[PDB]
Amino acid sequence: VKPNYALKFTLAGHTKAVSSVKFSPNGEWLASSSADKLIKIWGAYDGKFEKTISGHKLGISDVAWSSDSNLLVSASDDKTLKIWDVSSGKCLKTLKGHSNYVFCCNFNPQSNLIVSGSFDESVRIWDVKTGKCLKTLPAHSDPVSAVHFNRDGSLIVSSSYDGLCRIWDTASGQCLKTLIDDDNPPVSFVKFSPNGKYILAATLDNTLKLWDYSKGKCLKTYTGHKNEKYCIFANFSVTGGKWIVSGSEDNLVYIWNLQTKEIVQKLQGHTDVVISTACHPTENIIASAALENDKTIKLWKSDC
Amino acid sequence: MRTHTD
Repeated sequence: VKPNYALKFTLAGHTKAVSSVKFSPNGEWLASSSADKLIKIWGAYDGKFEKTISGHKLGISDVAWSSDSNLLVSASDDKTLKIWDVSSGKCLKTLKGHSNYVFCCNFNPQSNLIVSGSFDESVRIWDVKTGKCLKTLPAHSDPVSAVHFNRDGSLIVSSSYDGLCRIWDTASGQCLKTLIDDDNPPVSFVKFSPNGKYILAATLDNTLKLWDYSKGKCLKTYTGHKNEKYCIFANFSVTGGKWIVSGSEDNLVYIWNLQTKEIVQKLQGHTDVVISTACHPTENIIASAALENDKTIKLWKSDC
Repeated sequence: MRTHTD
């Protein structure tokens, strides 16, 4: 069984490289962040440009939706995160306290907290309602590439250029587990599986790995793509067949069979590094986004 | 920036 993703829309409008695309949980929007300091909102199904959200003073590396699809948080090189009301476009809060670029962000399922990772090598946990920093974790000894809550909000997984993935107890901020791989390649991305049992981790040696983190055991590895230079997002695609999806530095979208690790599709058409992919929560739809020589977002649709 | 590699 293999998917058949085909290009359906190309979304242009960002004026520098795109950094991140995410589908709203209610399925109807795509948000995109860019080095052009902007967030844009698009219709998930027809690619209709909806709006631009502005106010960060420098570029944005990541953006994330609240559970109810009403808010976004963005992480910027201006050392802040910003919480936005999606419908109004207004900045509700500015989260200050990181001392360097903010690289990554996520809401917990409750969407009462935001977690962020920074070039300042820390992970911060923030109160959505007040915008105040609740915890600062000395999580790593190099820039933090990714942060993600598990399914119940009780855990955070972080990844860093120091080569480590760490699992943190959200409520206490204390480290529950460190995963080290073999030869400590920088870990450029990490996120829990939907069922909360695994973490999917990208390392800058052209490798994705599926780990059982309680056991500290690698269960699957995925290769064949080029990932040595950028922190490229990776996804569990669960709407049809169970795939692993990732951008690649060869301008392609790679899709792997989660179980057999075989490449099942390569999506051609971006003309620069595919820095970000996202999988639609209910339809077999992939959003992909590329760097400076492309600066567009592409939406692909499959029957499975 | 995520869009830069150094």
